[PDB]
Amino acid sequence: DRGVQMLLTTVGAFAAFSLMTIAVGTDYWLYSRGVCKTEEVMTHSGLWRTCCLEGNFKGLCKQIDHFPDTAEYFLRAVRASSIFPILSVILLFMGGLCIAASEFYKTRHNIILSAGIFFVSAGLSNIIGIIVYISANAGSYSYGWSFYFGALSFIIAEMVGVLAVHMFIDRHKQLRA
Amino acid sequence: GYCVDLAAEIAKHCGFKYKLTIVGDGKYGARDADTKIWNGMVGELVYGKADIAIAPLTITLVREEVIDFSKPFMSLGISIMIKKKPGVFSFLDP
Amino acid sequence: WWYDKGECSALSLSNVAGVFYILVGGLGLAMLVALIEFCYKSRAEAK
Amino acid sequence: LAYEIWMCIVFAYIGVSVVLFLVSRFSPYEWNEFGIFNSLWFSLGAFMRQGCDISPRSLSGRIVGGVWWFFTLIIISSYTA
Amino acid sequence: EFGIFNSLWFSLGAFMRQGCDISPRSLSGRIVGGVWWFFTLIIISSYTANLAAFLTVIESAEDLSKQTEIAYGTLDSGSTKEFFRRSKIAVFDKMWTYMRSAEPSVFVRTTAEGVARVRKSKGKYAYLLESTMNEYIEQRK
Repeated sequence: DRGVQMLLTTVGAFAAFSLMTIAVGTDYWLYSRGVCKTEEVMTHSGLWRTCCLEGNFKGLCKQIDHFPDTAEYFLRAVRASSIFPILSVILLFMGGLCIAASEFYKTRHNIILSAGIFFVSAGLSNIIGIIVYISANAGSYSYGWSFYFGALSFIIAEMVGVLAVHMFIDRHKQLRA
Repeated sequence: GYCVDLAAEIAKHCGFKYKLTIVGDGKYGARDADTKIWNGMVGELVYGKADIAIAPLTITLVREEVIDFSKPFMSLGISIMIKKKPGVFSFLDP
Repeated sequence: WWYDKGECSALSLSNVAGVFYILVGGLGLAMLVALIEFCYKSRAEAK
Repeated sequence: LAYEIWMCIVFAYIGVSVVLFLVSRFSPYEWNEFGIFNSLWFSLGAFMRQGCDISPRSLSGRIVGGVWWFFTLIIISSYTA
Repeated sequence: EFGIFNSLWFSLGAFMRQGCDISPRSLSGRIVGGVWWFFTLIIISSYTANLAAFLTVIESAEDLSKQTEIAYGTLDSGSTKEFFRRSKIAVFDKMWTYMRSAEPSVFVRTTAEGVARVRKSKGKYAYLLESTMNEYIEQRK
């Protein structure tokens, strides 16, 4: 059906933006036995702050030090600066603006394609982010609800992109008709 | 340490008394043929800054020419000391 | 004084990360090539 | 293969399918039997080293297909080895 | 039919063992296709078989002269230094020249200094010293 598609794409964009933003913000990405603010104890680590739980001083959070071959330095940099998750959030934001601006300037029917490209690219950025995060960590543990929020943001973003391109195709089909 | 124990038995065998002293220069020793100066343990003993060396001091030709060593109490040899991950594109290695 | 001082299978993502990097990079190059062709065709329209 | 590799294989499958669909159907000047459903089928089949029944014909689609082919070769060879 | 673009696609697809959408129909085309198929079989089988090993992964005085990236030193006025200075063996004389010419002075001023300089050079600095100290160090953290 139609008209619902615009609402579904709008809702999805907001959901993806919120999920990815929360994920980048929160710190329940990894449950590991690390060292709290400076023994061993479970530590909910995130993109920026590793924090202590179930400890003599649980609740103490410390900025993660991402440095103690050039490839190792470059990966450590790309992971220290969560450039890929952040780029994902920025792209999702730009996509949201494009979807919103669709209601205005509706005659162009060419900004909605931009929205789709932004959403799909956000997804690709999310994937690279997950790959670098996992790789860096590798150089027992578990993943927390933040990591899975990031993943869900990727899935919803890709679906929203597909819907956007679908409606761009429909608009040009109507125009050519 | 090991030489502190040895020096204890060196004093026992000699009967004399000893005061354990370190070398400030912190070197086993050698001589500058230009300054005619001795460094470290040999510098200390050649100059009289001490009188005896029950320590990990090494006998060698240059220092014997200017000071008196004892009978070697252990042998040694020169040796070398050194500092004791999949590539991104390791999939091309086969 | 010498011996008594004695004091001395699955595949990980790190092994195959390069292939993931290449995949995503390729997807990007493809999207770029497509958009460039689309823009060229848009301008090509005989005004 | 480790749990993470499986998770990222699924994510990449979705991504490759979406990009193949976008790159093949977005241009109005093309209006390719590569809708989203067909794109997902092409990708799944390529990963399982089975037949295709359709192959991208455009330059961009072929780029996507080539990289998915290379990815599949390395990952499945590694699974078997 | 096989134009240059379609022919590049046919070949790439054959190498990645990912099947085809077209295949040569003429005698000459089929000869070319056959040899490319055989080449692909031998090379891909060999890649997979050797990917059955690459699956995740200097110790002499001659080796030391061989390695010039590593800079190696001895105690500045030490029996190792004096043995290098007054040497008559070729290898030790070459090492004495390298010590005297490896600038800045590879020499340290205490044995523990040379040890820590090696332990703080990531294998870009080496120490030439008596065997007893090495045996004690290698046996101790």
